[PDB]
Amino acid sequence: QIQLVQSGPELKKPGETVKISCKASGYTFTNYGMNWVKQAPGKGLKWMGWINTNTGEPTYGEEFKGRFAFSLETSASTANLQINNLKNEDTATFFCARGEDNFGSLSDYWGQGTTVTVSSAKTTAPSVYPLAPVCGDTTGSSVTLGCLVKGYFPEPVTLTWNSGSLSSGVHTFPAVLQSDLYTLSSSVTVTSSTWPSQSITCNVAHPASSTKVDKKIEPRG
Amino acid sequence: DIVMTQSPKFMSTSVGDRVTITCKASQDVSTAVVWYQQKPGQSPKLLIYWASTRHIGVPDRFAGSGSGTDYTLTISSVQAEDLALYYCQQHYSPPWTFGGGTKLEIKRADAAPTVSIFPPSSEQLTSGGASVVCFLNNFYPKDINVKWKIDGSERQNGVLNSWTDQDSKDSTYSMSSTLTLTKDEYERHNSYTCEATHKTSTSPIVKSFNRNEC
Repeated sequence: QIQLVQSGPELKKPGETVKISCKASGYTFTNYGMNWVKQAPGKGLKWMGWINTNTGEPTYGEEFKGRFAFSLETSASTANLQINNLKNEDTATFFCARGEDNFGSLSDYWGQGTTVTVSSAKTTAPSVYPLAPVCGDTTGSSVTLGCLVKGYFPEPVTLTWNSGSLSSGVHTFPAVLQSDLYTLSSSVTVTSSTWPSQSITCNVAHPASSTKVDKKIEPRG
Repeated sequence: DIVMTQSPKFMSTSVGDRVTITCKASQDVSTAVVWYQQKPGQSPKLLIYWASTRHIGVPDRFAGSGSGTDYTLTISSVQAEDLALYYCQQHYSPPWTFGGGTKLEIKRADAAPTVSIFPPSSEQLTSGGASVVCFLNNFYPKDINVKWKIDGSERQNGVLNSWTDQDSKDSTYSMSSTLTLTKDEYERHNSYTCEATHKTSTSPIVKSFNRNEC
């Protein structure tokens, strides 16, 4: 029924501009205006303003009057956020939310979020390494094995074990940034009957750098 | 403006009991409080508005109450999948102000860590780098201290640790600790250890390696 689907996440060096789209589905655009909310990494949720999708008038929160500009491709049921002269402390996630009423006191139905990472760092493609055990039966007849996806910018990265056919007993850890780039890993635990016998592969796509890697975890023991 | 204040910020209850989050406003907000729930790694969902009116399809176990400046959200039969950040928000005058959130942790019973250490990948070594990886999976409580020791010495430089937020299926945690080294420092040494100290024991859970056949 109602889907607000947002653009994908961008990287932009300080000073640039970004236009984040919010494409609305399921309701009549015109009778429900749009709330733009900023959930900053640590800080929590903040109302950025509301746009009257009927007249087109925006309200900005005082914190947001200035570099921020709401607009709408009415015609296509899109609302957009534009942040000009990007400041480094604008990295965060922005949600368009539908406002139930006049002014948007209620956000029923929120979009997925578009995350911006303001950064002068250059995009780096990752290094994916098959981390196969020097055994030590990791729990009764279970072998744990892993994937270290090192040195990329920016995040996200999509790590699936064997096309996502392996879902049980995966742990993919959050990436961490060491100065300029990211390190991410994921363990998968299979039974001794499933490996080295069956082929476990760690498939890594870094779409910012157009990387898609498939590392077979070779037995190497 | 009206300033919404949430405290505590972290809360724990086991499966099946009640927990009650407190939220408070700076002036009479006249029962205009909304509660969103934001499941880890998802968008907020509207739970309750006008302090008690549950939205379309949020189960009766979630119940809002409150008056004047004091509001509170209660969940009964806490589900494992109820782990999330709860935000309260005033909706009486613009700007709409949100409280800072409160994290619900589900108070599981203790589980010992499945520790696993990993030699440098060979291809990594070709790149001139050596990273020893160590997984400590499905432990509970959150608190675990991991120390590396190379050839006996507490290695404390070059480590990146990462954590899983609590699982929505079995309420445990998981952590990585990656000790990255130079090929040459790796080949200058020989015993590499991931020692973990966690409530489940007296004795440090120890995993060590040096490549040997299985």
